[PDB]
Amino acid sequence: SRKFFVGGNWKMNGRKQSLGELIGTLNAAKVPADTEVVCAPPTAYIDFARQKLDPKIAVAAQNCYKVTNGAFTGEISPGMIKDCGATWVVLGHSERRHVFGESDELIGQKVAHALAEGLGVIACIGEKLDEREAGITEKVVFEQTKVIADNVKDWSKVVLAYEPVWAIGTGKTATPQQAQEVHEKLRGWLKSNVSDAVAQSTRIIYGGSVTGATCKELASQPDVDGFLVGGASLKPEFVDIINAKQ
Amino acid sequence: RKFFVGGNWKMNGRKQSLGELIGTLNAAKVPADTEVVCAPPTAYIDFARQKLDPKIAVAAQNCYKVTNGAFTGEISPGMIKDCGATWVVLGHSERRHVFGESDELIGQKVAHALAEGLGVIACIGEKLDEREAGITEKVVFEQTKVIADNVKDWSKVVLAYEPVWAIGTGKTATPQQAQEVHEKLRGWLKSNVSDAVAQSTRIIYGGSVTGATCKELASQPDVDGFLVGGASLKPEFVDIINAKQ
Repeated sequence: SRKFFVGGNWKMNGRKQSLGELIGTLNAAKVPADTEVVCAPPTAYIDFARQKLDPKIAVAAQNCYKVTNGAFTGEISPGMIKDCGATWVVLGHSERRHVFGESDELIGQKVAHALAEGLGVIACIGEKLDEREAGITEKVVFEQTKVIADNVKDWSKVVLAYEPVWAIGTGKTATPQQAQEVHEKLRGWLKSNVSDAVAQSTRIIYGGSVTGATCKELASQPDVDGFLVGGASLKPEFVDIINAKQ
Repeated sequence: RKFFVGGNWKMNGRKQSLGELIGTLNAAKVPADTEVVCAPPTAYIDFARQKLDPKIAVAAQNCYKVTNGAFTGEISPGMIKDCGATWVVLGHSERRHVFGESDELIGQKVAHALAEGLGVIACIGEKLDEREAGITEKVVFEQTKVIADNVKDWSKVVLAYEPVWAIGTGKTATPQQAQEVHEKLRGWLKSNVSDAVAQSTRIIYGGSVTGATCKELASQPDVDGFLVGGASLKPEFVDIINAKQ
């Protein structure tokens, strides 16, 4: 009875006008009473988006730092995110890990701090192509999930997101079968290393390529509890994805 | 060279405290000969620009090097301008040292911000080990070199010297020591752009600036203003604004 969860990661896109249009479209959409929807704007627009979005849709920050205030030019804290009316933060996103070199240790510390501060956390994991081709998928994602888990003391406030980085912009593609395969392994990890209750209740969402044409087959997979949508989150197609269980 | 006072709020404040600070700043009579800029946390650029009197400019504390893209957690110069900010701080010691931002990356950010019509406060400075090893000039020159390459119009760029060697290290910079580096920096420039540019480029001091020290620092020949840290969050900022009065 895990509630379907659909997150929209806008990444580094949009301005007040275009994001205004996006928000208008989302406000007009009728969201199924069974679905939790979250939008993650660029950091400059967290406040803007929260003011314009219907309260039915939650706002997430795309990143944060690991202390409440300090000499960290260019960063923001969970306290600031909460203060802007946002209730989630995305942490450990593949782009943070692999373009900006954020370490597993750092990600763990951010998870610990965000949760301590009462923010919800969408914690991202996933293996690169070199890791997939080496058949080291499980090893990588388990190592990443372990660090997240060691820094969580209330799982009701976290959602795990699997990003098949190996498929995104490298050459390969992910099928609903291999998505389900990883999700099933992840939930088994939670059962084995955390608890039965945490395994049953924790939403594990898919963060690979998701289109209106592929979201139904993906959402019907037993251990896929929703999506963290990239590019399609900027377009009307996002609404189709919200209705993947319909 | 118009006196330039920037306040770097760093990762501090919330709507309530920042609203009160803005109230105090709005009430301040800003000197006609002083250009004042505040750099709020990224989440608050929009908020700050809305609340601040137009007499004070707003800066982002960082940006990335393309207009839009798959860069979760970043913002572009286009977004910064869209929020009404007119400057970005680039190459801050905290970005360089805590977040491992390379000189190359900083240079590309400078080029992009300038191309997109933003002004840039470009930060440089040596650490204690480099100072002690006698490599102040090598370090600061390499950093400035990578910046200059990405500037083909100095009109919209301010250089900020941060004595990183004096931050929590047990050493402090004297006004004389500040003046000494500012002179060397300008000398690196004057030879390398024009007499008009090294003569026109503002080099601001990013070390410890307070009400007690700002007057003496502002009086140094090659010191064109400040990039203020902690005092920027306090009424003390107004005394620093008043440094040349």
